[PDB]
Amino acid sequence: ALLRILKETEFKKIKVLGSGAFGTVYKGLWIPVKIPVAIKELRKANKEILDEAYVMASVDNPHVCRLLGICLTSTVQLITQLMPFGCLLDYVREHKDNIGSQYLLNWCVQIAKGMNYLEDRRLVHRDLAARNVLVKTPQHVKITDFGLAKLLGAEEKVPIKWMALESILHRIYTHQSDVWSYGVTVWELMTFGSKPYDGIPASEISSILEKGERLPQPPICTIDVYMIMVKCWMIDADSRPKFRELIIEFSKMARDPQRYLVIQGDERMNFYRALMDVVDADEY
Ligand SMILES: Nc1ncnc(Nc2ccc3c(cnn3Cc3cccc(F)c3)c2)c1CNN1CCCCC1
Repeated sequence: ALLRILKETEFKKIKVLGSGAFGTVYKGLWIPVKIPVAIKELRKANKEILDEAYVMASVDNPHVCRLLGICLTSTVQLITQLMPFGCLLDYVREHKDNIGSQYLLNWCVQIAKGMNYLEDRRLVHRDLAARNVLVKTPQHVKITDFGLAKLLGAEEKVPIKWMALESILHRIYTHQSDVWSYGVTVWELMTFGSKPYDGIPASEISSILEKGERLPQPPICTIDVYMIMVKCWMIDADSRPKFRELIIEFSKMARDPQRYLVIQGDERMNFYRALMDVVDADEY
């Protein structure tokens, strides 16, 4: 079965990872052999959920997290493979001094590949952000949490600072609005985890965007890279780069990293063991 319906006794929530926007995520073990997993519990009609869930379990790309199972008790619990290194936002914030140009550019490539794959599956993420990119290994990141937004009425009567103008104003979500969010995610990485429009009230975001104001150029960014970001935030959705084009361009830059990102001491660059702690779901 592509989407395994797990019994409430097959898995167990041990520790709390964090409070998401759609529910609380726990760290746990899935005993079909104990498989380390992340379990998200959301805040019958479960057929729509099971249908939307199926899509989440049928994705097969190395840069996209896949849902492994679901438990429909009093609440809905989503089970997926645990990514021991946590989310990319916290990762860059914590290694702000040992992250080189090579790693940053490759993460941009990987995220673009994962998004292009979702685009091929006609799946709009609706909530791409560095917090929703997980680290399998420092050299391997993956996108997660796609689809949840829609499953909970995102485009029905909110991460405003990551949303495309048209999404804010008209609840219009497309692969091109995801490109906008990709632009912001890239900005979060290049600034080592800064908060976008920090201080600025969410209620005023649409206003400044219409005025042509945009997030500032990250210090390590050459104008070559910043331009890509700005293009992702053009009002005309169809004018924004396509994920296919972003893969090609960041891949180009990944071949000569120090030419596009200026990081002092680049050439020379807690630990999730005692943090997270059995066969890896990947091996299983
Ligand atoms: N370290 C991790 N390893 C694995 N998943 C994680 N989160 C996570 C994200 C989305 C999730 C689940 C379970 N269902 N869905 C929905 C879904 C949708 C699409 C594909 C798909 F596969 C899943 C779990 C974390 C994050 N832990 N962070 C650490 C920092 C504080 C906040 C919590």
